[PDB]
Amino acid sequence: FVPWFSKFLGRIL
Repeated sequence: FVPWFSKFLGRIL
């Protein structure tokens, strides 16, 4: 799976 939505969010937080 590619959850890009959980890969960018760590940096956005």
